[PDB]
Amino acid sequence: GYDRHITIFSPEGRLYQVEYAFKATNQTNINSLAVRGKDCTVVISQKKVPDKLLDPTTVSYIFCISRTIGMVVNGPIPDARNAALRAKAEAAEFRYKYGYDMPCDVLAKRMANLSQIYTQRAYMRPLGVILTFVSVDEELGPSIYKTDPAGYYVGYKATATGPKQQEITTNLENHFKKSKIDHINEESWEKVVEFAITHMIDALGTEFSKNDLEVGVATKDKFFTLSAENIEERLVAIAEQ
Amino acid sequence: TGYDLSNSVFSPDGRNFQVEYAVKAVENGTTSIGIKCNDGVVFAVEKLITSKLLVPQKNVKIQVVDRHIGCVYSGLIPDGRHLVNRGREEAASFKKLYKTPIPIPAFADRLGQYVQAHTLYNSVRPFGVSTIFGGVDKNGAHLYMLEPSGSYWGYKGAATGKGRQSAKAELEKLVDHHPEGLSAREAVKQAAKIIYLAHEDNKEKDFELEISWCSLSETNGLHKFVKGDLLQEAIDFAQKEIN
Amino acid sequence: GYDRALSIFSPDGHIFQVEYALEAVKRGTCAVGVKGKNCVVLGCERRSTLKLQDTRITPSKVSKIDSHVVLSFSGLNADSRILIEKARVEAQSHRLTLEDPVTVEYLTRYVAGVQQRYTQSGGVRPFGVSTLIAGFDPRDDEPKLYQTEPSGIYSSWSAQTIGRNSKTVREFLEKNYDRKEPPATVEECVKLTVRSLLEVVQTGAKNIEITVVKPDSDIVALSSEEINQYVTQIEQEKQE
Amino acid sequence: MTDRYSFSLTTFSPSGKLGQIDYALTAVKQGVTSLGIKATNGVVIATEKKSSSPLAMSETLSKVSLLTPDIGAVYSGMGPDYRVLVDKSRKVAHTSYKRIYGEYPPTKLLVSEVAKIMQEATQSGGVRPFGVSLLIAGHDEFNGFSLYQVDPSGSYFPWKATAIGKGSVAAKTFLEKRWNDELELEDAIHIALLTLKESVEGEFNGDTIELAIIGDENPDLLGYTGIPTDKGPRFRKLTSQEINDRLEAL
Amino acid sequence: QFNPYGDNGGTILGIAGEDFAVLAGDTRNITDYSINSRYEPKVFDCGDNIVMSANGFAADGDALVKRFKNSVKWYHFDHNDKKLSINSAARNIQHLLYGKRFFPYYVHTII
Amino acid sequence: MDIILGIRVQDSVILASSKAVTRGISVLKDSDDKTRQLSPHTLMSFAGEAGDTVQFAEYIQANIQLYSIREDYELSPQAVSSFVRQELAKSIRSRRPYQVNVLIGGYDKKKNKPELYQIDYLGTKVELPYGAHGYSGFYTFSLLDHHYRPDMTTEEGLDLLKLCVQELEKRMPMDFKGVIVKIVDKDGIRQVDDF
Amino acid sequence: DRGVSTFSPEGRLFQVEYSLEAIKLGSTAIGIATKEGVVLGVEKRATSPLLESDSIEKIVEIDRHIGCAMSGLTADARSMIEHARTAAVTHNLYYDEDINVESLTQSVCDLALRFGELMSRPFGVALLIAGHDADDGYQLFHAEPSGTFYRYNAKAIGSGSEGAQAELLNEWHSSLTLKEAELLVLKILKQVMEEKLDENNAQLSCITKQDGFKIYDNEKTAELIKELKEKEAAE
Amino acid sequence: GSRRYDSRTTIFSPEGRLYQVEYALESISHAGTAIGIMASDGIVLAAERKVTSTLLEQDTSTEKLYKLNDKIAVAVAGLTADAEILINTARIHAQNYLKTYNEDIPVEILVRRLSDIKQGYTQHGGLRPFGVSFIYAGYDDRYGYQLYTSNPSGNYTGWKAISVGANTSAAQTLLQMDYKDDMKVDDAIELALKTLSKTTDSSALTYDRLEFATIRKGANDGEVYQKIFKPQEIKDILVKTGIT
Amino acid sequence: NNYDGDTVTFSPTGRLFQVEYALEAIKQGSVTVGLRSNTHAVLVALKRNADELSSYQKKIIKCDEHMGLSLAGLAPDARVLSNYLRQQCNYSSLVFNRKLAVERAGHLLCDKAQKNTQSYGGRPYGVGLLIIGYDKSGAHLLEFQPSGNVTELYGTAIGARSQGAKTYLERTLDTFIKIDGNPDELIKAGVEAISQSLRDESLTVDNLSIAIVGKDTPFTIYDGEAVAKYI
Ligand SMILES: [Cl-]
Repeated sequence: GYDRHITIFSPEGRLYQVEYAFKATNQTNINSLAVRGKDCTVVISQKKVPDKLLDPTTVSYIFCISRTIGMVVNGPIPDARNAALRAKAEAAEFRYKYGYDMPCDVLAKRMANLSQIYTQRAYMRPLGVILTFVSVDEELGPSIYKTDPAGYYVGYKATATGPKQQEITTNLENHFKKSKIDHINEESWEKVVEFAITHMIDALGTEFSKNDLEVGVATKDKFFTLSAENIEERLVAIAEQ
Repeated sequence: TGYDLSNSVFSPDGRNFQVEYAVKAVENGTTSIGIKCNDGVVFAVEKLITSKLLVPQKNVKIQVVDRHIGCVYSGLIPDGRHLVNRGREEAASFKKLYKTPIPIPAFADRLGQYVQAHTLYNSVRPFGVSTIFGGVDKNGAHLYMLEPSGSYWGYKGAATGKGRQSAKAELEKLVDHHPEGLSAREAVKQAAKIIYLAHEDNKEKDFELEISWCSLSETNGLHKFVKGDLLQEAIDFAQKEIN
Repeated sequence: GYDRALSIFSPDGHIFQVEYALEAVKRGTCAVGVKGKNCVVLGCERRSTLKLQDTRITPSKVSKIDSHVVLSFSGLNADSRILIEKARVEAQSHRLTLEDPVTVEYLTRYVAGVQQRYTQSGGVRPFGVSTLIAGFDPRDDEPKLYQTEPSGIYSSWSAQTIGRNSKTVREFLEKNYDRKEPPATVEECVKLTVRSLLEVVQTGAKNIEITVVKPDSDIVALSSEEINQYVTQIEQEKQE
Repeated sequence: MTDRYSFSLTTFSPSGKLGQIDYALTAVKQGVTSLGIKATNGVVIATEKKSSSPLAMSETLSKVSLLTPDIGAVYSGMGPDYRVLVDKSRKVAHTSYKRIYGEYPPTKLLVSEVAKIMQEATQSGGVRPFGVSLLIAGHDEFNGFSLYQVDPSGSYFPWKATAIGKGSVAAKTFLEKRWNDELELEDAIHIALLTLKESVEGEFNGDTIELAIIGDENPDLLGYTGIPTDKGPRFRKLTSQEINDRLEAL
Repeated sequence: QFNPYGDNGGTILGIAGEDFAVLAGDTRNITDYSINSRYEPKVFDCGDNIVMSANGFAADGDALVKRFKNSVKWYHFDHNDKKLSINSAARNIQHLLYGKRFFPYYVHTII
Repeated sequence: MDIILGIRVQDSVILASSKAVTRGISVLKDSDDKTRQLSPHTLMSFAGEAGDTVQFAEYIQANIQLYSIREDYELSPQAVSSFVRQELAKSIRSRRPYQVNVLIGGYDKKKNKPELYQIDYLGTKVELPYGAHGYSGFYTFSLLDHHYRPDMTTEEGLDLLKLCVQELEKRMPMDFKGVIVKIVDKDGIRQVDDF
Repeated sequence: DRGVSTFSPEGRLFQVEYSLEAIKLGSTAIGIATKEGVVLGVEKRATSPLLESDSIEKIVEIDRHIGCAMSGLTADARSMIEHARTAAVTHNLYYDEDINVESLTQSVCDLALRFGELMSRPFGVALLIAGHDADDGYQLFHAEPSGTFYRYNAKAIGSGSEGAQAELLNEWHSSLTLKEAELLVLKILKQVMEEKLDENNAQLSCITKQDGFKIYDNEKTAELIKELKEKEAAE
Repeated sequence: GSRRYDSRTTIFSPEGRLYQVEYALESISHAGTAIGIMASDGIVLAAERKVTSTLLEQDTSTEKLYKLNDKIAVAVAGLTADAEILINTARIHAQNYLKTYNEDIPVEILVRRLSDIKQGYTQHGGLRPFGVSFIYAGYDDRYGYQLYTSNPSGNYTGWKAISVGANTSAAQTLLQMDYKDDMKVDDAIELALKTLSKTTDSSALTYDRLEFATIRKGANDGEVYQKIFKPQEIKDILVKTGIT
Repeated sequence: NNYDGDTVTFSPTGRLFQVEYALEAIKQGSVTVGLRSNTHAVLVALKRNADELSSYQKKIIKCDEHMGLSLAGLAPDARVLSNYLRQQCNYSSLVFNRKLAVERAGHLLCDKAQKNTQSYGGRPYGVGLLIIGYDKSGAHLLEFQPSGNVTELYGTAIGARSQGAKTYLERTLDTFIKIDGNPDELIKAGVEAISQSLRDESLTVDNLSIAIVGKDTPFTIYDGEAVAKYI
């Protein structure tokens, strides 16, 4: 059964290598979440540093692709960094060729096309990663676009990824049923981050210290990650309410 | 099955068994360590003396990249040399285009992407080495450890090879007992002790100690080998601790 | 580029792809070559499971490589066209640089070399073809008949046959061909060639092709009636 | 390194089947239903928007795509494969036709180019076939309106009306009863919506249905005025509101 | 426009006897009207009892001698330390020179 | 090289080509045959740059002979002329073009008609009742405009040709050492030995 | 299947070892080196009586001072001979001298391992290269598809090799004349050949400093065959 | 490496057959039947469409019969996509010849080159062969009217009458029975349709499941005309011979 | 077993079987010994024949005036690697006017062998080499294995029954290292070393092969009657 080793069709029209790349996605055992505000897009991800000998500042699955675009990865770090370097290069080339910053959705499509090629071409394996791209697009506003090893991609009102993704997904669904809107009706990004952490706490059922989380924020004209003390400041605000 | 016969093939778990098999080659190799200190890094390695006929001090294993980065590795020694040769090419082209010597995090990703590339195709074999490396740049000291999968992180202390667990335990004590920081000269002494302690896991053949270091104050930010009086002083410190 | 080594040695020291190419030759229609005192005759079998054929336009079994040399074959028909084309090109190239047409030995050596190259080149299979190459060297009246095969070996023959049931017609030729006295005339040579094919063919109707090559670029193909006269004559002498 | 797969991954089996093509067609069968109907004064193509998550914005994912101003495409099967085929199809319309003749290709020839691309994925080295069937609707001056289906093998056929994917067998039978050669475009849209309701299970509205037409020229969608010969695209994507209007008088 | 050739002057002379041969050359090296060196040798022992000088443009002269010396070295490696005869050296040098027929070594060579 | 002429009459094409090969101030040869038989009923004469001429002629000859063997059939003069034209048309935009002018005289056996084609090194083809390359045309064209008739015999064509050679031998600056004359008709190609 | 350049667990290349089996199936070739010259002889082995034996060419000239005999898949030898001839002539062009026999052999052996995934498989033919040069005198080399070559005083290759080699072990001494070597090749060929040895199914050749490489006529070999039969009956 | 997944498309069986070529011919034997009949004054091409649907657009359709140039056409049996690759190559080859020699390409030359391309895919490159068999119908001034066939092996042969695709065995026997040399085009039209009608796997032969074409000298004086039949013209010719 | 089809495949315990099989070809090869003092470095090699009619396969190859090696295993692979060393030594001389350090020679061989162990299609080299030389840091002896591993030693031996000589040299270490300014005695020690690897056969005149390089001695090889002194 060599149809399970390379990306050719099985008798039932399936690509097993693509399906097994999806299972590599959860190898890190980390859950990520993304939501949109009025002015911003917030992405949060768990940060697990098991080894005491590790330098915790170098352990990260959130990447600054361009000034405006951020990307969080669910999957092993080697493939994650491979995807990040390619995205950075593509975004840079786009700006040089076409004279404006690459939109989040266009980068998502491009990376999705690259992933599609690996599902069709035999010599290249799929990357075992799911890429969530976030920005505040100058035309479309707050944006979340997500890519997988099948080459699929779509925009999101909000999204979650990881082993316990379904619990987070329904938690978010139930909120948007209640609020009756496509986003978090909030002025500052600080409170949108607080919303994101609050609803992750409810869905996962765990408490977080400052070193258990990782936060990326996209505003108009810049995407940035938060420090431990920025997150701690955010955790204190949630606790005092 | 047969999923483990070819590199770059995902198993039903989502694993690349060929990379995990390369890790077994690394675990079979001699012990090597890295200690991050106040203003730099220290590297040390175990050299098994197979025979009396080996010339002492003349089979050097630690390798320099550029003038500010040191690299040591465990596993298939030739594979490590191939990786360092690439590292030297990467560092040269960086300095060529950008003038400044390659930063350690930048250098770390160059090796990482290269090793990761050797997990993408069935026409190549994964690297049979884990590489501990680092140095001093504009932002201070950095220590890294890179594995066959292409995975790397920054480290306060790092260890790999046959005596990695013994060395890791000893490294964790130093991190706990010295929260403010360890000095360069202290880290050299500690490196000797840890290699001697990690040698208990490879104690048939006796061994030869080899240490190197990069420090902003002690070596002026450049990679140097520890030799002569400073080496013998570090050996004596280690000898006193095992007894 | 496709690189795979398809022709390789096996534990017993055989190259199976070359040997399987010989099986394709064994499947092909029978071809025979007989050289006389002043001529060479090439006879060829044509299978009769194909009626409604158009013999005007259907590719002939014997091909002119130059005006003085001919090539017949047994095996894969499509494969033979490639060899014939290359041979025809080399024939014109030789005339261009040496200012003299090819010798039959040289043309044979070239065709055999091509066949050999396809036995140790990556990405290619051997030619499923054995050839009979006959003619006369420039300004020479000594008849020449050569044989090649997929492996690339070639040699000269007083008379030879290839293709299906070739071992039967070779048996016939081995006792009916005298080295001390080859067929003295054209008629004698054609008759011996037709006789040898009649051991294997079936009917002497539109199943046998005969091509006679004489010195100084004198090549002609016999028609049905002309061949049928040999068939009629041989059968009447047989009833004895 | 380098692509060592220079050999075919689709080959003939002893029975004469081309396995990978058959398996690609199986993937198309699993895919969501899409259809096309040809009227006297237009063509309609439609499909269901299967949402992956309710948090996902299904507007950002377009299953019906413009190829040229007068040609549109829809599919059944693997979405990513379709997306890259649309990219390649749009480009080939320019490189192999518009940059040569200064006008857009007729439907049949653009279809022919897409078919070629899909045939090569069936024979070339180190690749699998595309896991999609396309329905391409279009108009051109000398052939009028036309509708084509393209399969993973690279084969294409012209249709009066047809359906592909999940419930194509039932949908084709439904279309045989309703189709005549006197259908007006509005009648064809009505029949398209009726046919699609049978295969759709959940919500059936303008947000879950994607539908486009090839009809009259749209000067308002051209973006400029002043050139009399340029009269606008015949391809138009029906809005969510426009679909719901027709679902009341259903 | 850049001119890749120059003239370094000097002169050389070879005479053969019955059981010996001499190859002489002055040690002066010049460009235009200036002296570069009063002692810059251009007659070299190339091994196997062959002496060589390539006079004219010194850069080409040095390159040629360098290549021939190297040719002698590889002749030993490839032919079981066989002595390179003077006639064989001569033919070898012809191919070194003609190899740059369309961008010549600007020298007159004597061995 | 230098002088090549061609005349098409009722039943044949006649080609006349100068015998001299001159290099510098020396006539190296006075019996040079500036022609190649491309096929049994097709003949090509040539003139131009030294080396190029024979190299081109023989290259064309090889290709037509290759075609004849492959198809067991003779290409028409029109078909051969078009092949030659295209080869020259390619050549003119090459790194080093063939500087060769040719005349192609042939008898079409299917039409039972003689045909003469004039092709220059640029790949400029024309079918003509009479043709010339180089400075020859400056004398012969006007001469033939006057004396040529379309219904002439081969013998009349040879006399018409003698008139051209006589004029060239009178008014041309260079000694071209006479001409070799060849006739192309239904029976193939033959050389006139006494001219 | 498996790689073409794969090692066996015993440290040998599969394909090279398999090509050696092909050579064992080949017709016999014998060479003997003396101080008066080197003799090369081969078994022709016609597959059928209708085949004109004189067209069987298993002894071949490389240069005036170097000859060659073959055994195995003889079609494979054509490009080896072509390379050898070019190497010999090219060296004469570059150095105005005869190329050493050992250097020629080394050049041919460089082709041997140039196979893999270069040609698709090793050569299936072994060569006996015999010649003379001023430095090392008369020489005989055995060139294999492994890329290895040994100098020999005498050597047999092909189907009857191991039996013929044992015979050469006893018969060879350092004072053999050329005539003695000629008879010895005929004698040993007649012993290992299937069909009865005569001038039509066997061929002799030699290389001498004075006359160079020469293939003998069928008339000349026939007399040596007659001289051989008479001498064996004479005691 | 990638050796593991190589099918080795261009190798011999132990019996000396080419696996992939044999399997391609097996594929072709399930395709719709196509017949070619050569008469003294023209050629007929007749082909059966593969099981049609009533909603298929019949008039603006082309599946079996393709025009290569003004004097040559082909009937297809096998994968249509594969056939179009080869047809475009053949169309280009015809124009190359016309550009080079200023004469329309002789039929055999075009057939040989297309067949040589097929041969190449069986000997080198490691790719699957083209799953296509052609019937070539054409005219030139050397041999006049000619019928050829080629198959995935790259082997081609000339015919007076021939069938490819499904039920060739039964079709060939029927053609061999009723064919004679002095036959006219209109008789050949009738023979072609009668043969398909008896060999068809369908219930009854109708206009919508057929493609038809003739190559006559039935233009005005010494020139050849290609007639690709329209739906209504096939309907009429089917009535005229009394099949429907 | 299932993991020895090519060099690009690791076994479940992290072994490269094709490299190990290449290592096995060296063990079948004839014994060769290397040893050095502070002034000289010596190679001694036992040559092997096909039979009594054949020559003895040459084991020692010169790379430069100051460097050379001995071989054990596939001889054609030694020819490829020695040729590469000749070029590298030569590149160092032409470009930098610098004699190639014996240590760099080892690093270059390591990296060349390594590339053949990580790519599809290729194969490992099937030969082991003992490289001796005298450079700016005195006498050197290196051991090359086709795995890529190169090792600097006072003395060593590779090939069949090399363990006997390797043990002897391990005992004699203190003696032979101080044989300075005396070539004949250093060779005698090497000839006595290789004698510990002999079985049923003894060292004859066309069997023994010796090479030496040192302070005032270019790399030279001794064969035939020139080694009769040491028997
Ligand atoms: Cl893209």
